Amino acid sequence: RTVSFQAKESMIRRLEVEAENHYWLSMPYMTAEQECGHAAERRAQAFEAIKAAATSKFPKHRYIADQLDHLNISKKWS
Amino acid sequence: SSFSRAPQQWATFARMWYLLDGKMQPPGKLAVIASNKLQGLNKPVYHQLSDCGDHVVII
Amino acid sequence: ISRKWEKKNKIVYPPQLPGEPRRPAEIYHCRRQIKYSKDKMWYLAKMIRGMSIDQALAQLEFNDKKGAQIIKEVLLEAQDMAVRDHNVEFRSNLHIAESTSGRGQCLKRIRYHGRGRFGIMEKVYCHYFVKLVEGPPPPPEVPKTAVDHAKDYIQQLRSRTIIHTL
Amino acid sequence: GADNFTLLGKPLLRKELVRVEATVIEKTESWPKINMKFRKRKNFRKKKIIVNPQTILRINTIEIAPRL
Amino acid sequence: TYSSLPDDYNCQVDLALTADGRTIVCYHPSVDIPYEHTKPIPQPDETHEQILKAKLEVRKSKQLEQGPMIEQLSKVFYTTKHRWYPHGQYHNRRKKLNPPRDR
Amino acid sequence: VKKGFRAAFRFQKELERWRLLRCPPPPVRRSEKPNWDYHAEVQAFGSRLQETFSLDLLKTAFINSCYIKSEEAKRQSLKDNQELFEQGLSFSHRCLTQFLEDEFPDLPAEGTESLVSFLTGEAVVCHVARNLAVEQLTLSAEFPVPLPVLRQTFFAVIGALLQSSGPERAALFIRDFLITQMTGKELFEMWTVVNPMGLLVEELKKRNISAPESRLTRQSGSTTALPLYFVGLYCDRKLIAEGPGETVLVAEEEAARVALRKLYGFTENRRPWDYSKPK
Amino acid sequence: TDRYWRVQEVLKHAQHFRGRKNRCYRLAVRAVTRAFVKCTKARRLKKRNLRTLWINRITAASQEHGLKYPAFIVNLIKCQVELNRKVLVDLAIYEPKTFKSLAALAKRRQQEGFAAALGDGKEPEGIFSRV
Amino acid sequence: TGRGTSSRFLTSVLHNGLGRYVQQLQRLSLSLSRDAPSSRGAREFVEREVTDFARRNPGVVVYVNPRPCAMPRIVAEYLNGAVREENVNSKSVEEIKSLVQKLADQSGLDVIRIRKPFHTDNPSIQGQWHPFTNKRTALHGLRPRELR
RNA sequence: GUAAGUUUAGAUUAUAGCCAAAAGAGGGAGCUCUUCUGGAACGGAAAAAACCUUUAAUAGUGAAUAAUUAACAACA
Repeated sequence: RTVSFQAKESMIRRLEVEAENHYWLSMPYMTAEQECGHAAERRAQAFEAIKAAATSKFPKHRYIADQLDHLNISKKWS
Repeated sequence: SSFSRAPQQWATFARMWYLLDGKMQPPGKLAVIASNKLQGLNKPVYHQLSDCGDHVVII
Repeated sequence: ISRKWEKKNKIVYPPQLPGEPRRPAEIYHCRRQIKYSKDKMWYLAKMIRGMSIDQALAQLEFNDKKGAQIIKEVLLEAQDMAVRDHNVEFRSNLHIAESTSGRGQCLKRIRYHGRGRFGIMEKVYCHYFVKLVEGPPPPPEVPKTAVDHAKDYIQQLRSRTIIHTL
Repeated sequence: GADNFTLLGKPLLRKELVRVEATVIEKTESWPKINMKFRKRKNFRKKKIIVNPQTILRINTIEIAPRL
Repeated sequence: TYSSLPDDYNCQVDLALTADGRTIVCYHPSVDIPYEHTKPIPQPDETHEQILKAKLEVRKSKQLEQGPMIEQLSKVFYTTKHRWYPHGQYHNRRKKLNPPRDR
Repeated sequence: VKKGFRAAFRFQKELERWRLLRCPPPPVRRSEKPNWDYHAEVQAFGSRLQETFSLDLLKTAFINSCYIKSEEAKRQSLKDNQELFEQGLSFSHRCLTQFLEDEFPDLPAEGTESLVSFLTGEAVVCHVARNLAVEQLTLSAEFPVPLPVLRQTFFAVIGALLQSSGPERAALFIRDFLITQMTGKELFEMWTVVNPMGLLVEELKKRNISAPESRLTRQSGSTTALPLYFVGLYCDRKLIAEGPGETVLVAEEEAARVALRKLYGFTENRRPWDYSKPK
Repeated sequence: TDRYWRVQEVLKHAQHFRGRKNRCYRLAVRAVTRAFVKCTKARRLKKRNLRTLWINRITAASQEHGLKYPAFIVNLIKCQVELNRKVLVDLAIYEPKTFKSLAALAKRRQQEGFAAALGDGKEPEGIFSRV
Repeated sequence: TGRGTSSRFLTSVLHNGLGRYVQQLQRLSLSLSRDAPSSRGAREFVEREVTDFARRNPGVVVYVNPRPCAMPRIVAEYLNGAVREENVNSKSVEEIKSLVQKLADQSGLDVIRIRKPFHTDNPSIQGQWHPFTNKRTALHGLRPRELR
């Protein structure tokens, strides 16, 4: 199956774009030491909310109004 | 513009006659052009169901 | 069983107003129980459709099928009541507007065979329906000429409307 | 567009040059549209209707001025 | 000769950017055909209906048979004979009685 | 035998639906049918139109001569709308003619008469009135209301409207509701013009213009059974109007029709009439 | 007791069918569902087909003026014209004079585009190529 | 279904909005029952929202007939002659209020597929294209191949 | 970067693929196996469960794009 000209150009473009990705990934703004602990505070806070939400399950309350409201079904013109 | 409805329809939907010379001309290139003229594809309002084909004369 | 064909003869129209043409007479006659196949009888009915009373009667007199004799008898009975009860002045002024046959209640029997086989025997019965309109048969249709066909084709082309356009 | 001349925006004309007004005539919905996804053993009760809303507008006036 | 398209067939096209440059203005006055480039009405001194009747002439065996009639009709309109053949009652009744017409 | 009353009742409704389709009921006016209040409808009718009507005058306009006879016939076993009818018809003729003249001063008086007659035609008036529910509000002894009686009330209501709201409001009503019907109506559609070539020459001589010399600008399929001919009318060797036709006579006739529209300023691209004016 | 109405529900959609299919509930039900799916499928392709028709008419109109379809669209884009394909067909049909003027603009931009390519970019932008 | 269903083109009743907008709905009829669970929502609607609608739209004739009735029903009549009936059986006040508002906005025009969403009486301004358009003429109107 | 995880108690159902593509082992074609990876268009490769582009599904007479059966005799 001979390769169409259009296909070859498309593959070249993908490689060229990936090459640009390589370059922009070649200049890490922050060194390894700086990265350590930079987001520690945020991560700790986020997990605390996760734990609070996870452990908040419980059965729901029951109200008198629900039973009493059913009697309103008999409302009619005076 | 400003023409009556029926005459305007008649003119727009009218069929045209074309003349083609085949002397020292490749039929394949002529056939491609002939198909365009015969089917009516040479009109801006060409439609598949409008029967807008045109007469083609080849000599 | 349904007998609506007879009821069609019992229909009474309202009194005709002074500004109304004389209503043509319509007579419906049928024979409900005939020991004859409806399919075979239909052939006779189809041919006689649209013919005059006299022409249909003349053809029936020289027909070889048993059903044809029945049809003529049915036609004569309808004609007799038409003059007797529907105030028909001229006997000859009648034509066959409608003629058709229907299925009738049959009888079921077993068909024996000499070699121990059996078959399904049926005694076929049929109904026959005819409507007679006073007056001569309508004139026959005239086929369209080439000129008429061309004019309609041009008219059809003009009547065309543009499809899927602003 | 005019009888012998036209104006083309780049890609739009200035608000001063052209003012167009129309009026709302009716608020309506769309006649039912049938939607049925393909699946083995389709069944007849797997049907949904679409009656999305609609509205009608009537053009009233088109105004232009010599503000070139 | 600023216009890039010939102005001699449909209308004169005058293309001009506005002074602000926000708009493109096209002036299209129509052009009439020159008198010298038109033909006069036929000097020699018949309705199309008569011509149509003459085209479908009845010559042989008085009115011709259906096949020849279709062939004569087909020749005049450059159509196939298949188009002219009628259709049965089933489809004829199906035809819509009141087709909608807009513009 | 299937038991139950709901199923039997359901079939009765099925029978009724078939009966209705087989034998549609005879038409009857909403006035005879129940749940009809003439006073309420008239008040709603006036409010819906956003117009002020004198209830007494409006009732007289709706009242018809035929309606009175039925009441008198029933009485044996009341003011006509003629006076109001004349005012509306007479005023409408002047007002309708005024509309045509302002837009088309060049158009001859004869043409305006044809346009006015078409706009005041019984069918045109009947169509507007029926679509306006006026037939239900019309008082008559026969249903459907006869068209001439219906036309009488329509102009009769106009006369009552003039007294209640004055000519100004009625003129806007006429423009809003009647002049609207001319949209999409071509000049020769509303005005019957025979012998356009002679009429065109008659106008030109009045303007002191030479009669055009007909020429065949374009032609296609001349010898075919579907011929197209373009004929242009040349005045002083200058093309004034061109029309398409299947035959030279038709093309010449069509070309003349185009010139007549141009002569009277009835070009297809002409400025549309204005319903916007509140004044 | 409502089984008749259930059959009627299928029948109302199958009245226009032909043959024993229109009168057999076993066959009528199958056809009704297939028709509904076919209509649902047609919704997606219908829009695509309409776009194809608009492009074809533009190409025929453009070629009559001597302009190819890709050139006309590209030049219009370079002119900051954002008319849709459907409207482009409409202008040609009912505004031939305007379409010719539109063709000239596309042709003029094409001429400037050719000049820019020949210029190699050293030359300044054309008068009609200014953005 | 489209092959088995009718369709129409865009249209207006009598060019309603050209001069002034007219409400198509002309008459409303309401049937109610003093004691019926189905009419409970309608019962409250009359108490609270019926007056507001009447004041908002005083041009529509409203008929309210409380009567012994199995299923409450609403009948709406339009100027063009369209009449529509809606069952109020066991519907809430909010549902009823929305339905009436929708009925008022709706017109008597038939609700079927519309082939074209655009209606114009003058589609062409510069003239419709015909084959002779853009065809160059010749001196004396000479037809092709004419020796003259 | 991210939101689930461990333990305790109760409890079943599933426990048979298919094809493509890798790594091995029998072998010498091709097969026969064992191991890893991927798949189930309404687009494309001609029709095409298994390959390629594709995050769900809604109305619209809009728009930008992806894959995408085609390709351009020899002597110093």
